[PDB]
Amino acid sequence: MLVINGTPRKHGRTRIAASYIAALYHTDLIDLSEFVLPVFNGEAEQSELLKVQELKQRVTKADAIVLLSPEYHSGMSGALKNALDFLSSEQFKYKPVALLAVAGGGKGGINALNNMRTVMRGVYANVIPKQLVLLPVHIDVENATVAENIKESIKELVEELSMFAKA
Amino acid sequence: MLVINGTPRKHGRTRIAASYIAALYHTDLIDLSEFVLPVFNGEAEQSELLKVQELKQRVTKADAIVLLSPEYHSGMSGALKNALDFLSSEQFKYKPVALLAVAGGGKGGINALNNMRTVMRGVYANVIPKQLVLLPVHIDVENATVAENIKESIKELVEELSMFAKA
Ligand SMILES: Cc1cc2nc3c(=O)[nH]c(=O)nc-3n(C[C@H](O)[C@H](O)[C@H](O)COP(=O)(O)O)c2cc1C
Ligand SMILES: Cc1cc2nc3c(=O)[nH]c(=O)nc-3n(C[C@H](O)[C@H](O)[C@H](O)COP(=O)(O)O)c2cc1C
Repeated sequence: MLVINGTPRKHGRTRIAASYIAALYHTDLIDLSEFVLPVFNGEAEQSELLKVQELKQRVTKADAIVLLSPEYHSGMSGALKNALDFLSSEQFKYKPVALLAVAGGGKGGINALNNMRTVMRGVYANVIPKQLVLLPVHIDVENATVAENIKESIKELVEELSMFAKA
Repeated sequence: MLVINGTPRKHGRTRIAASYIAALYHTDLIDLSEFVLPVFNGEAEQSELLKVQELKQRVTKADAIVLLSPEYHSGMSGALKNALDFLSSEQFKYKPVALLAVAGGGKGGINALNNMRTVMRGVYANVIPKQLVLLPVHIDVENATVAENIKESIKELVEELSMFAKA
């Protein structure tokens, strides 16, 4: 299983949630706050950058992917969308994918979730029904972890994902 | 009026569409294929960057914005979304905005437009009802211009935008 943190901010909540999942379920982790890619430009030179080549290899190799992203302006991060722009159905086709969005509060998160789902379908990925929105109340920044109130939801998310990866 | 080209590819169709509009209507132009920003990372140092400050001022002073983007995996480009992530409602609130998507295939464009409208709403922009989709048939790459069949469509889009800007 592969977990991708979609927040470019080293101090972002989404990064906390991503780390929690990867550690707990012994999964692979791509952290976009550390995995700095250039802005896609369609030039062939970019397809020979180690990081881009690595992104393709690890996504193709994952039997299942948990896609995390903060909600920036009612959409997924440009950081994550930029990363996906390097990729195609070549890596995502029939790929079991689970969606999680981290919002600033209220009714945020849905737009980002749908954005990710739409884009995942654009590359012919299999996005499981269960999707999750995390709010600031679900994140513990000082202790660098998620709150107890959301741990059950995340487990349900991962379990549905890995179960669908087998099926 | 400000025209923003959302395609990072110097050889992109969207860039040709954006240049046609900017030249014809004597508008300000931001071209993401030449206007390369860093991947947003939420760090204060980035706000000092000249291009970031320029991006904010130019969008702020614009009486109206023509937002173009290619459909990348059923969404706006990562380059465009990344640029928008540097911005907020402070620059976009009540800003008259027209949406134009450039798809590569028959029934493409709708998903990008949804994504764009949703995002523009997220920053409280005033998106006009009329939106437009350009196909490869509407772009003459060889002559670096748009086909005659679409010139009237583009014209009417700009005109509705000006009208909103005046209101
Ligand atoms: C550029 C930017 C745009 C944001 N837009 C939204 C938004 O549209 N809706 C929302 O609920 N929160 C928004 N937020 C707040 C984020 O949800 C908040 O930072 C949250 O912790 C997830 O982002 P993070 O992983 O970077 O921490 C935005 C934050 C930034 C930096
Ligand atoms: C990364 C990437 C993803 C694309 N995905 C789509 C797609 O989702 N739907 C579509 O109609 N065209 C898609 N295309 C084709 C573009 O629409 C085509 O390149 C078009 O000319 C607009 O992009 P451009 O401005 O870079 O030329 C994609 C192109 C790229 C580079």
